[PDB]
Amino acid sequence: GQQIFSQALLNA
Amino acid sequence: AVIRPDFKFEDLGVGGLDKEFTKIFRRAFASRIFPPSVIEKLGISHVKGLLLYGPPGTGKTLIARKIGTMLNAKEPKIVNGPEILSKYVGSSEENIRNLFKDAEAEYRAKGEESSLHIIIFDELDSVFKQRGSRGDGTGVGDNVVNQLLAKMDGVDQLNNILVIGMTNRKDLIDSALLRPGRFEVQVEIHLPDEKGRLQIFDIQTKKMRENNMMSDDVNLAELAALTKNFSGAEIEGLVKSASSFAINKTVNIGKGATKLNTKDIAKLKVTREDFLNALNDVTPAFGISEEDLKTCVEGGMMLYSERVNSILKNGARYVRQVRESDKSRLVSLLIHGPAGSGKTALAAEIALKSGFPFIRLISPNELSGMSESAKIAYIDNTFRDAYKSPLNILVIDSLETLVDWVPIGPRFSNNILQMLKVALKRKPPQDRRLLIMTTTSAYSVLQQMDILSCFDNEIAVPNMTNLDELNNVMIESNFLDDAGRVKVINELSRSCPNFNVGIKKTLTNIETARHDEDPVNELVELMTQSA
Amino acid sequence: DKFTKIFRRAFASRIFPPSVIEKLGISHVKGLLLYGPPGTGKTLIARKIGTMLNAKEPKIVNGPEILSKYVGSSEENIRNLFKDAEAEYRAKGEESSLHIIIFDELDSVFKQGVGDNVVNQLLAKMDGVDQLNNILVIGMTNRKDLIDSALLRPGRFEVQPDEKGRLQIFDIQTKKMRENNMMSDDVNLAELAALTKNFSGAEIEGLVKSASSFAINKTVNKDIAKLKVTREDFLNALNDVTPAFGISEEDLKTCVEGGMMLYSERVNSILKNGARYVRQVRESDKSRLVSLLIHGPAGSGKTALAAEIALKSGFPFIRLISPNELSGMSESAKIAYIDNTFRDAYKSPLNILVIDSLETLVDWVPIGPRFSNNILQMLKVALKRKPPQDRRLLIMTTTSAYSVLQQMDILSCFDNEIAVPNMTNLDELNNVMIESNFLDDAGRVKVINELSRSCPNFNVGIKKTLTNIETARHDEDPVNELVELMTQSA
Ligand SMILES: Nc1ncnc2c1ncn2[C@@H]1O[C@H](COP(=O)(O)OP(=O)(O)OP(=O)(O)O)[C@@H](O)[C@H]1O
Ligand SMILES: Nc1ncnc2c1ncn2[C@@H]1O[C@H](COP(=O)(O)OP(=O)(O)OP(=O)(O)O)[C@@H](O)[C@H]1O
Ligand SMILES: Nc1ncnc2c1ncn2[C@@H]1O[C@H](COP(=O)(O)OP(=O)(O)O)[C@@H](O)[C@H]1O
Repeated sequence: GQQIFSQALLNA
Repeated sequence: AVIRPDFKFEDLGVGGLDKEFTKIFRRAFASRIFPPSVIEKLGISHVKGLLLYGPPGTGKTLIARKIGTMLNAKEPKIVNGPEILSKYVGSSEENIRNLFKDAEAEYRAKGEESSLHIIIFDELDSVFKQRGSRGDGTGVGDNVVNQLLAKMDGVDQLNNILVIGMTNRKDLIDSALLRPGRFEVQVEIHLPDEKGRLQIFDIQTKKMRENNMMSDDVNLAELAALTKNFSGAEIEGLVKSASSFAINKTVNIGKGATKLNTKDIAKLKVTREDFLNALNDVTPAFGISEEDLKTCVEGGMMLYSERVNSILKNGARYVRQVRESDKSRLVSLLIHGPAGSGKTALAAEIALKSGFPFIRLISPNELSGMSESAKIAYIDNTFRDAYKSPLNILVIDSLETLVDWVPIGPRFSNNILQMLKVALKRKPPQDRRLLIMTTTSAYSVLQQMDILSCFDNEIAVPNMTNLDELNNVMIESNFLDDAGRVKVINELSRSCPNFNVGIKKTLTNIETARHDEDPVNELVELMTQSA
Repeated sequence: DKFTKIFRRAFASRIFPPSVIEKLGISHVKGLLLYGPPGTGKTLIARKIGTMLNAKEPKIVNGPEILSKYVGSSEENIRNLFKDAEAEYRAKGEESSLHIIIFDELDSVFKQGVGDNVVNQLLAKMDGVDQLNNILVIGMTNRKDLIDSALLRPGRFEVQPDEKGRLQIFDIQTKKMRENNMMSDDVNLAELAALTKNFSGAEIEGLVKSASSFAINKTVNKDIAKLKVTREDFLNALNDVTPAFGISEEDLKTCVEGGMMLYSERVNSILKNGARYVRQVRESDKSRLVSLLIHGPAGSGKTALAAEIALKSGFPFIRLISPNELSGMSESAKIAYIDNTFRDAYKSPLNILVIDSLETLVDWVPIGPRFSNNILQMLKVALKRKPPQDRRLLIMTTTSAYSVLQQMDILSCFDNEIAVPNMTNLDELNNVMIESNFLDDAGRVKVINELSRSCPNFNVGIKKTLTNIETARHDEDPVNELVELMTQSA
């Protein structure tokens, strides 16, 4: 019974 | 070197915290006072981490701001926590390992001759949270801690760096950084004491007093006495809120137009009533107590007979006994009598007259609406808190109600009863004292439960029976004129000489009679009906 | 030293000629799990094992450092770790030298998905297709419960400072200060060791630094030649550092804080009986369990007497189970605390256990009657269980509701009873009065005369007598208080 979000990094 | 030759700490703003300053100075910069040769001769290493923590608004950021200028230190590097993070990959870890370059360069250049470089991390708990949080996402919130830990532990012999971290919640900080060699010394900053509040009040009103802007009437000692639990920030807020009143007597905001009396501008002056009104506006956020007991005796005393005086004297004897002797570290008392005679008021009066540092009251009003486990936790926490200060008084009100007693079952809660039974007999830690005073109205029920062996002494509170006491309370209440008060008592003498009512019911009847018909036909009717 | 087990049992197969092992098929143990509280030196032992056995140079890797930035690179590192051992075994076979890998803080990464792929790689490489007996993996953790269940199975990890040492490490730390004639002769290192009972090395360094810090303060508000560390600094600095242990031997010393008075001979008789039973347990090899009940009227004094007997015994292990320790817990927690307290008494040749106020542990209230049956049954079962072979116990339990225990039919569980009656003769009151130096001779002579004409039969408990004397000392030292108060408490 859990859920999750997500973030993002750009390119070096 | 490490401290300026011209400094005495009297000029700096921070006041009310002197012991903490001495502790910090002794454990942080003491080792860097002598010439270096001694330290290696003594085999002692330098300290590297310092941690400050306390409730919101206690003065830590002020210390951080002024330490750099006060102690001839290199301009400290200040970085807010959430400013470290960045977008591109690898940017954050670089930003952390870009602050220490100057210290590394100076160390490599000048060996032990290098000066002291200090960097302070505001809002430490922002980024360095627990490194096992989980979440299955971008890991930039973990390599940050690893980078700082690598540059702080595997320092490669960097022994000229001191990091200061200020926070409000130690629990959230990652445990990996709380160990020897990394943030060793931890200093707690708590709320100020009465003398510290006088110091804070003086510091805040210095400039106001200097320019003759404060009226001579104001007395700082009284204000320091009144502000029971105010921290520094709340004291400053009180000062400016009080100044706003004085400002708002020449400039009338809203009403009318802008009418500025250019002559009263030069006579602007604060006074005492402004400060009292400001006390009215601002409120503390800590509170604990010292208000419930005051309101519990709002109706006041009447000394309608000698029994009140005798009971008060006995309470005074017991408080003296607990104050003087060192072998009597625990005393418990029971106050029992008929319902409505007035018991909580008497106990609250004795407790207030005692004047001990710690006082509190447990009553069913506070516990209402909680679940049973919550009630148990609340009682346990209150007792544990009371076990702290050198002298303590605790009042327990209406024991039978705290246990949910109803005589049809009979139903009652056994867990709470057993906890109270065990707790009323627990002596406090070494060199502390306690005085427990519990009141009840169902003496027999306590006898049946067999908890009557945990009380050292018992005090009865018989209700009044002589018409003289009724006359005394009547004259004190100013119900009627002298002729009426005489006439009512003469009529009641023959109407019903035998008398058993109480106290609370008497005042209630007096008020109802005042409202409708102060003549006999109402007050005496009700008084006879009740008895 | 008992260093002997690991050497004899695990590290014995490699001694034999390789062909015998290759032919029979005997398999060498693979995993060794060293566990204990922090600071025990698990890293030290792990390092020493490799050098002592002339094994390959250890590869030291930190637990948290295993976490990798790139996806799949952690698995790449884990698999790369084994390349040297695999190639060396391939080149030779049974002749490969012993390779050791130590993974500090195993539970940090090996919890029940980098931390999952690492386990996948390790388990794939460890067993099955591979029969590499030349690799020994040592796993050290401060918390044993956190280890993954995937690794806790047969065939994987099969095998699972003292006073003098504390003094030696103190000497090691102090060498530099002591040698340079900057230490006062008053400082007794053994005294400090006796003070520091539950401290680890880092704590010792902390105490040393803080103690020096006070000497630093003494100078700073060119006589540097007089900088000397004094014993006062060591005594004062003890308030900064703190341990993370617990002891209950102190609890058995505070219960007798009020002391003994020997107001009557029956006290001496009871003490003699207690010392007889303790000797009987000590000497006889058959009586491996003795149970005693101490019962009497409320307030007569029973916990103090039992605590005195236990402190006079002098056994290695002594403990107390009191209601105060259990307050605030739930039932399933009390039953486990009582079970653990008993299970910890079977690990020493001689043991004494004291149980206080039996009826209060059971939550007895006579209106219902209500009580907790679960705890009662647990105690009833425990009080008859014989300890393991060659170990002995002495259990003393104190109660005040003899009738209630009779009703529950639990009385069959005890072997002998001792009754403690409260004092009733004025001679005992005179003895207590002289012992407590309450009044001069005249007052202590007038009190007896005043009492004898009002209350011939005394029947008052000692606790009440002491508290009444204490409260009467203040109001009116003369008799005119005590005789009234006591008559009120008759
Ligand atoms: N000796 C006294 N002299 C004057 N007023 C008193 C006195 N004792 C109590 N009062 C007042 O009488 C009112 C009733 O007192 P209180 O609330 O303590 O009653 P109680 O007997 O504790 O109540 P309960 O019946 O709910 O248990 C309160 O206004 C209290 O201030
Ligand atoms: N045999 C004794 N001789 C002298 N003093 C004693 C003796 N027994 C008890 N005392 C004194 O009694 C004091 C308190 O008594 P204690 O706590 O043992 O009472 P108790 O009968 O076990 O209590 P409870 O009423 O809770 O069952 C102890 O501090 C000790 O000073
Ligand atoms: N001795 C003092 N203690 C606490 N606050 C003080 C003191 N002297 C002045 N102040 C005022 O209180 C505030 C300090 O609060 P601050 O330390 O910034 O809060 P936080 O603890 O959240 O950082 C400032 O407005 C400062 O002017």
